[PDB]
Amino acid sequence: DVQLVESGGGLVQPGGSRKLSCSASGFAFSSFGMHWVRQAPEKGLEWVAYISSGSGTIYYADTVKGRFTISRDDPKNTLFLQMTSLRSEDTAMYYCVRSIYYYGSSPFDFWGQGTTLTVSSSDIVMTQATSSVPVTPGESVSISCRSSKSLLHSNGNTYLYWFLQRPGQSPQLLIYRMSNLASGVPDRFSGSGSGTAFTLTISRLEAEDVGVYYCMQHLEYPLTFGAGTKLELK
Amino acid sequence: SAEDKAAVERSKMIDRNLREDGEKAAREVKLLLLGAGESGKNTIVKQMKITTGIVETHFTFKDLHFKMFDVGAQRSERKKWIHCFEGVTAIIFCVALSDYDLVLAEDEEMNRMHESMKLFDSICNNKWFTDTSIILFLNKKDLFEEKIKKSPLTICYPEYAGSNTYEEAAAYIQCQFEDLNKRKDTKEIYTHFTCSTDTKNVQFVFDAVTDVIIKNNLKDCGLF
Amino acid sequence: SELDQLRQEAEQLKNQIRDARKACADATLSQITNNIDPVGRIQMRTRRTLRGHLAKIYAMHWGTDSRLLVSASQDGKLIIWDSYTTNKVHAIPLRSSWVMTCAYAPSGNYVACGGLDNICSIYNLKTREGNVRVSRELAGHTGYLSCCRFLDDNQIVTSSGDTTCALWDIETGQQTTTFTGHTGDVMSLSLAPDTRLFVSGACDASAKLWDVREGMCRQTFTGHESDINAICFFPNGNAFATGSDDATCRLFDLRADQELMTYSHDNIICGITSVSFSKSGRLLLAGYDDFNCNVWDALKADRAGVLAGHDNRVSCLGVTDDGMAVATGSWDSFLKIWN
Amino acid sequence: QRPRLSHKGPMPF
Amino acid sequence: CEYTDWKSSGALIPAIYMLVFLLGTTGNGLVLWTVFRSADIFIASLAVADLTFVVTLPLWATYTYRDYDWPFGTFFCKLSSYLIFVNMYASVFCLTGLSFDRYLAIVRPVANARLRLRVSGAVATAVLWVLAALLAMPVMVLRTTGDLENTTKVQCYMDYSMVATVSSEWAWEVGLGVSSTTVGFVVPFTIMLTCYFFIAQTIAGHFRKERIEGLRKRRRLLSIIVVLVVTFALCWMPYHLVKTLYMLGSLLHWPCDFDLFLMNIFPYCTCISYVNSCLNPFLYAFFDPRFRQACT
Amino acid sequence: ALIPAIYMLVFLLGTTGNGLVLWTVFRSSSADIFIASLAVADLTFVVTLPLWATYTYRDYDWPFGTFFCKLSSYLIFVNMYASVFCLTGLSFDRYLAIVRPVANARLRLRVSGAVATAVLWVLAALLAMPVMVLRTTGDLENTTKVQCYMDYSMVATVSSEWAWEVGLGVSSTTVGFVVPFTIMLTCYFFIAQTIAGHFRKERIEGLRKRRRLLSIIVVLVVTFALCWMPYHLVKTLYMLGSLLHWPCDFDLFLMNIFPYCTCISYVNSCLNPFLYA
Amino acid sequence: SNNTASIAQARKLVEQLKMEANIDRIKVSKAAADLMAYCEAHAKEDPLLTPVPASENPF
Repeated sequence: DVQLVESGGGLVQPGGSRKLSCSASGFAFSSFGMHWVRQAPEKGLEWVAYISSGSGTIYYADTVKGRFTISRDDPKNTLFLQMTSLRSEDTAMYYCVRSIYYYGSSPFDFWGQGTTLTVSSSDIVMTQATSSVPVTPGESVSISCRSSKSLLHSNGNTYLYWFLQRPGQSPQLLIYRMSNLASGVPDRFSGSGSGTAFTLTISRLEAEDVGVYYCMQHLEYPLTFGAGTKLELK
Repeated sequence: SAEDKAAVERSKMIDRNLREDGEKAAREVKLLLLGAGESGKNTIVKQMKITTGIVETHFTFKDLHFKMFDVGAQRSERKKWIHCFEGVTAIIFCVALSDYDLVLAEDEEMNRMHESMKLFDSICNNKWFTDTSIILFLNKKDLFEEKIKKSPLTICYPEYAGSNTYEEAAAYIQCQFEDLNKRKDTKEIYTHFTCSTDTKNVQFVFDAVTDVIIKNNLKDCGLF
Repeated sequence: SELDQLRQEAEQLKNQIRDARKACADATLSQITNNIDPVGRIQMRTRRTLRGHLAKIYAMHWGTDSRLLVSASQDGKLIIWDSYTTNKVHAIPLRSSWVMTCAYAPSGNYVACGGLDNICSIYNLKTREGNVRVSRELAGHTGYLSCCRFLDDNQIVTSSGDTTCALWDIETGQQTTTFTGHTGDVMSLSLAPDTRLFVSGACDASAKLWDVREGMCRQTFTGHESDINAICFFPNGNAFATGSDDATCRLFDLRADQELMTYSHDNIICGITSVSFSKSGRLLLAGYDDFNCNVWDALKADRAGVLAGHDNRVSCLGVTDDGMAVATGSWDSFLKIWN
Repeated sequence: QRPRLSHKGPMPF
Repeated sequence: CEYTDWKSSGALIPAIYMLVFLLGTTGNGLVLWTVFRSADIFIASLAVADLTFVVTLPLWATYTYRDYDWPFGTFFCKLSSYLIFVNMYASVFCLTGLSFDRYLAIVRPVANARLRLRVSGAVATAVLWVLAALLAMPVMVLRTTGDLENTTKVQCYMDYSMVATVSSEWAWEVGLGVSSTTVGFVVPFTIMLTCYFFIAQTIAGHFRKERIEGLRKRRRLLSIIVVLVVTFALCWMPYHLVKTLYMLGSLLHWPCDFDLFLMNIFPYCTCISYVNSCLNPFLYAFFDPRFRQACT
Repeated sequence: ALIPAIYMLVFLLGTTGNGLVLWTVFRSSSADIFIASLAVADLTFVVTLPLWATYTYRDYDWPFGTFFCKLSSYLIFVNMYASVFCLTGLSFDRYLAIVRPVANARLRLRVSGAVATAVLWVLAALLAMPVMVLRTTGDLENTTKVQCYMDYSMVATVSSEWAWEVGLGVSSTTVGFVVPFTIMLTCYFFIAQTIAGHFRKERIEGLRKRRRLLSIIVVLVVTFALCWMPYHLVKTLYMLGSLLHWPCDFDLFLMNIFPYCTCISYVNSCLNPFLYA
Repeated sequence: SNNTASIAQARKLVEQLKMEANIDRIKVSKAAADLMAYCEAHAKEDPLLTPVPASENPF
């Protein structure tokens, strides 16, 4: 399958080094590009690093540009996240995802289970002013997202990525271009955003729809997230 | 865009993959099998190995890989797919000599030799094979030389066919085969009387392929 | 015996058929549109060139989106081309290195592959596993496959060298309809715009109309000389272009089942390898085996334009649904996407 | 006998 | 004993320098222009090498005709000497590489296919040009100008004491000539000899056909191999051998008549080497039937 | 030593560009041949520019010999000659295309681009034949520097030598700058006349394809004027002040400004590839 | 047998060609009239016929 068994973490002291070698069940792991996305318990999702297919291009967050180094093992189908230095702010929930890229591609489709790092206690701004709001089912709830730079490129596509994850689970991809639905999602979900304004309409609210929502931008390599908006069924 | 650069990287990976695969195909030695009759072609193809229209027989012998193509079971127009085999390095033609006094056993008007010469010169002067050598295999030579003493080769064609001796009969059939080609300056055939010695047929195929490759290099180089 | 008199009855009914032919045929497409809208010269430009393939290229088909492109060559490759940005999408390894047909599913998720193995192989482009994996291995033809046009999402019709144009189904790999009747091997296949009919091109030099299902010959279309190498269909109407070795890309009507006129030229002595109608069917783009491609006025013949420049024989030609481009998959291992 | 061959022609050897 | 006058030479050798100038420039343009319109990369490199080996000759023609005046520049002495030396080295090494590729392809069908692939046309040409530049840079750095016999007119001479031992410039010039021999004639012609012998015996073994076409093949190919080897020999043996012979002349002290003959003969063997470089396109690259048909 | 620096500045800039344009234009199969010819004329300049850089380095000193500076002066004249007639010929093509695009084809049919460049180049060589033959090296005023100055008094007696000098200078300035700049200025006057007629496409953005070729040649000709007009004008003012009595204080300015004007005039030899690219 | 196969072929030929006879044929002039009518109706949006905006073309 594409089950990404995260392996590593632990109660590591600051400044240490840990191996986060998530395993891939086998989906041409060489073909798929890998990401690393962190999430502190009291914060939202945050992108960490990215390697393309066959260790082509490697990108790191400016916060972890030299502290973290990531590498892959295509024959074994694993990606190795090394932490040269560790800090209190590195305490986060590390989910690694799969992302292939072509015309019909659907990047960030599957996010791994993730592993806890209990260490210690200029770009596009994804505001996502929506917060945790109690909503009864059946309502056409809408989650608004905004960006500083217009996501529309010369290709005619806006790199908006909507995500959903119930508290304690791993996100799934809902819409990957503000307009095209992913797999495993009903037709109710739809971004229908503008060049700089973004939304997400849910015609029939459900317990599965109960959960925080995050919008992503992919125009630039440093990826930005909003603050989750749990849609509690109350 | 970031996704655009990632797509370009994926295309670069695809390009290098197809490049290495095409390089692999270059070292491949691809031969084509034309059995005029389903009598000795099976025996000789078994010798060189040890309802699709084409069967791909692949094997190796002394570090040279041969990809044999069997088109005996086509049952369709030849010229519609014959241009697909323009780039073959060699053509392995298989024909038995144990065919006279049967006269196709179904038609009774033309011999297996007559049909075989029709097929052979059609291949030889064919436009798509204007420079491809032919590996000529004479199958069932043992039975031919066994029965040639009791019945001379004068039966297959009324023209004088030499004496009853197997040597004269083989010389006449070999000449009647080679003279059909009209481009002996560019293509030359490799006559061989196929026998029960399987390995010797494979090494004869190796000598033929080495010959065609070395003159290919001859014209490829500054000379020729 | 009696076969002689039965064939005499067949000859007399054929004579009645030709009497109806001549009675209904009083004018020609030229006799109607003598000098209507002279196209002139619309010689387009080699906008893009794709050079992934490294061998003899035989087939290519545009997608429904009018952007993605598929092509099959002698090497076991079925690369999906992104024409707009000249990118590689999916290089598909192919068991049969002797493919002469490939088609893109209108849904945009499947590609068929025929060739010399008598097998129409279908691959799943959109895979949750991430790699193009073969979905079906349709077989049953006693001859080489020549065309594999996707009739619908699951049902697929195909043409083989066994003189039969079978109809298949991805959902259950069984033979829905044989569509027998052809005397020579069938070379090409073009679906109707509504896909309730389709025509076939054979080596007997006679196009033949069939139903989508439960059908035999509705209309017989003779008049050619050598053999129907390729065939097309009008974008919307009762017409289809017929390419042949005899250098005539003539077309026949369906509601009148008559010959209209021949796209014959004095200089051209070679054959027609591929034909795909232009948008609205005003033009007639024709492939040629003289390393050249030219387009004709579909209602006035003549030289509407010249698309030449390919090194080797033009093997496949396809026109986008949007009509904004024309791809020429000649035997030389490049795909030049003309305007 | 004195000429070191580096004259006349181009080559100095 | 000197006696270096030979009146008849004074107007003939510059004239020979002039008529080998036209054929070399025009002949190389003919082959080069067709390449613009593997072994072919070597053909282009060799044509370029011989062309720019010949172009800078009339500067020396003036030098010879006007009695060692040398007006055609001051550091153009260095420029012309460098171009001619590096391009003679490049021509020799191009012959080496082209015969080497031919040897691979002919004697081993696919056994040396990997060797052919690694040699290629770009990598081998690049490395041979780099070696030629490395072997001809001293010509640039030491080709001094002016002071004909340290007086009178301007001469393009060599100061071997600048970078080598000051006491013995003769030793350095001996060593430079010995290296030039053993690197541009001795070993490369060995490569031609062995590779071409292997090619010829490959013909003798595989091309053993008693047909009329077969005997024609034997005659034509065997003749072309022997002619290539023989022309490189006939055009580089006298020139290099006479350098070596006069070098022993500075040492062994042959009777005057011998060194008189060497002095009266050196310009002529230089001329024959240059003219064979000029005709090398026709005999080697333009000899190719297909390339010649393309030219035609 | 700014003038030697200006000479050598152009050599590095021009050689990298002009060769790139010439190869790029050659691989890119009327207008194409002329821009290549304008390119190929310019590499004939940078090949001799480092020599001229040493010429004016110490004091007009060139020891490389009589023949070498004969050929280099032939080149230094023929490049800017062939440049002005190349500009003029493709300007013919272009303006006639602007006024009558149909009638542009027959001019190309009447005179093909390749044959036009051929006659242009032979004419430039013929007109530079005198500037070739005269310049012979010598020690002017018994100077160690060896300069091949304009040696007029060969062709004519010493008494008429100055008359021949002024005649050659005026005629060369005319047939190099005045005559061809004037004919292309009339070409652009015609172009403006039809541009005035065609106000619909007068917009720069609304006529990009046609305008750019016109814009490329506008930026070419404005640069050519801004560089050669100084040198040409000062060279004219030289014999103007010699025959007709302008004050000497004026004349001394040209003697100080001609090396700066001549070197700036040679800058265009490097600008053309930059403008084309 | 071969005779039975020939009989079956004759049967299929006669019935197929009678079906061909049953086909109603409309006038060729009307067919070509519909042809040109469709062509003039859909001639505008054809880039091959009339060069569409030279900026909207992705190629």
